[PDB]
Amino acid sequence: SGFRKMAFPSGKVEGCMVQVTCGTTTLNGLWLDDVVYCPRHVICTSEDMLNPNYEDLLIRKSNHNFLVQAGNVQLRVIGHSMQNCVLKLKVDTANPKTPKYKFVRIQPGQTFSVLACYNGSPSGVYQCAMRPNFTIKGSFLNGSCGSVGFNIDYDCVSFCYMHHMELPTGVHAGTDLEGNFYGPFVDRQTAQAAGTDTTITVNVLAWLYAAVINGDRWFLNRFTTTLNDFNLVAMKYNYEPLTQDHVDILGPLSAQTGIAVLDMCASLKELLQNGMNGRTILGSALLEDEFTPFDVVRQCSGV
Amino acid sequence: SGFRKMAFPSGKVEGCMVQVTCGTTTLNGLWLDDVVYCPRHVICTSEDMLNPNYEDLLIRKSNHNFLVQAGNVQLRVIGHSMQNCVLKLKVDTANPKTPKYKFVRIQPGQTFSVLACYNGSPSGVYQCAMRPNFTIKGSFLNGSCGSVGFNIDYDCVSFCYMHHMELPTGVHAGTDLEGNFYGPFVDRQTAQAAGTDTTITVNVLAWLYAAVINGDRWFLNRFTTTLNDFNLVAMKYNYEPLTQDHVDILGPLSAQTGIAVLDMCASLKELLQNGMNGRTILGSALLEDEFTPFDVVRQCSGV
Ligand SMILES: *C(=O)[C@H](C[C@@H]1CCNC1=O)NC(=O)[C@H](CC1CCCCC1)NC(=O)c1cc2ccccc2[nH]1
Ligand SMILES: *C(=O)[C@H](C[C@@H]1CCNC1=O)NC(=O)[C@H](CC1CCCCC1)NC(=O)c1cc2ccccc2[nH]1
Repeated sequence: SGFRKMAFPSGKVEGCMVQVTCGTTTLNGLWLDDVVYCPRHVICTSEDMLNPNYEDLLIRKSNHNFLVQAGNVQLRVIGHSMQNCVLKLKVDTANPKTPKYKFVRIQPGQTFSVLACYNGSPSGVYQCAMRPNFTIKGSFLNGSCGSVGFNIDYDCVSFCYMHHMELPTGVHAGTDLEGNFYGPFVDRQTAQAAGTDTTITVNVLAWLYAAVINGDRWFLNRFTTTLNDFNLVAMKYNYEPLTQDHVDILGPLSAQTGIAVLDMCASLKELLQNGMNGRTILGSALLEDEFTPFDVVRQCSGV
Repeated sequence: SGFRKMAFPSGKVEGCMVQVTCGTTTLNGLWLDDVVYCPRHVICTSEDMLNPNYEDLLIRKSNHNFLVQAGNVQLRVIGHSMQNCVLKLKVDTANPKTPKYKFVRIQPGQTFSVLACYNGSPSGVYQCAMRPNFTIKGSFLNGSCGSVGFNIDYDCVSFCYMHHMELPTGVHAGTDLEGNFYGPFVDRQTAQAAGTDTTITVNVLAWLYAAVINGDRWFLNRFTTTLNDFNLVAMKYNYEPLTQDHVDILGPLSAQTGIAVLDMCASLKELLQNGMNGRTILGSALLEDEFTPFDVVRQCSGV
């Protein structure tokens, strides 16, 4: 038993990471096949950081300035190209450790593993979620850009996020591996705000089901509620409105435990209005919303 | 910025994991060089689980029953041997992906990464700490035994823990890679208790320093305290007594922030006696004790 924040094994991604340098700037890139992907903001210098014209910055630039290193090994950049907010540096040697992979766009509420890298080398791996405001709550320092988020299905590595910047509130923003940013954000040194910090209700409910699977059941009430009565209260606590589709996703968890979805909703209604009272749930004193229904089932039953 | 539970990259360990089967029982093993290490409890059958005599169980056993599989590949067991509570199955083919590694015994309070595996295949990676009661607070299901905990220093993988069992309170117990258990625990289906759940004060203090490095400073008081006054209060909250050696380990964190150790102690004294008040620190509503001083420095500054 037990339940913890669990990331996917980082081995398949570790061999795909490289250091990219374009003059003074140094960050990380993804070497899949003969291409190295990295944030286009590599080509920006102190002078042109507020409102950069990347087109113009590249019309001055050549694929001779960009330096890539796979370890103390160096690959040869042979042909660059900007795609949205990503750079695609064609290299001479194809990555021998390129895994079965696919690029996918995740939606708000979904979770992914992040491999934090600096200078091309891995620092660590952690579980993350795409917040409703399209930011992610991560741990990234300078030199972290280029680091990737991913999910692993069987043999396929599904790349979904590349780190680009930190917003003023300490949250982080980035793009998918095709160069399109998540949310309204953009790669310029403007002050872009995150918005309201909404809680993912379907995730909280799933983590409550994990609690019950793991023996924690003090929060369970004999009460029940309606979709609507719940949403009328949850909305003042900045909770994501629950829908009929979320109820269905919770279908399997409701039956494995015997606890109806609207029953948990009533139990959550009371934790929100009356609190936790210093009591703990799965070692947490707050309502965790970074577990998807599918994260619960995999950790509580199999690989 | 940010601060999250971060594990070490799992790549170096993933290639060392194998499935071990001895009749009906199936678990995981570690294939380092030409040896495969696994818990000796592999040789136990329903009948002999309460008080097993492993010596006698082996005098009946042969290295022809034990089946190891590296993926859908099968290695050949050529010579077994029991070492403490571990089995050492000599195999014909040496692991080509065997990394620079060393076996080390960690002490209470120190942290390590766990790679949860089932049937030889990785499920996920998470950060753990050796609790004061010599148990670890993990997520392990049936078929998880053999999974390893580790720390990575530069190029060396330091293996420190192999999973063996779950105590009645949901906590987990295991040995080091030489076969010696952590704590008083033993490999038999007896009810062994964990003891008091002590909080690692030096770790909590370190996580408070992380909070201040990351902008959270509401808990900071203008008060100060003495070692002793602190320990006289912390002892009723089942906190590990702080010592002069812990104060020195906190030396670097105290200076990077400007906040003296006994100042944090006073700030912690008030959080323990007066509470958190629903306020959050680094997204947590409880006092986290799974970060060592050295975990703070690495995540907040470099690889
Ligand atoms: C890349 O490695 C870093 C990662 C940051 C550093 C702190 N933690 C992180 O997540 N990214 C940056 O430093 C970007 C680089 C810019 C280059 C020009 C185009 C826009 C991105 N900068 C920011 O993340 C940035 C700029 C800025 C301005 C005002 C408030 C916040 C802010 N953040
Ligand atoms: C191995 O894969 C499992 C891992 C456990 C299953 C639940 N979560 C885990 O961490 N280990 C076991 O099932 C052990 C096997 C025994 C074989 C004979 C020698 C002792 C270990 N059993 C236990 O962990 C066990 C037995 C027991 C009896 C009473 C209370 C708790 C308890 N736990």
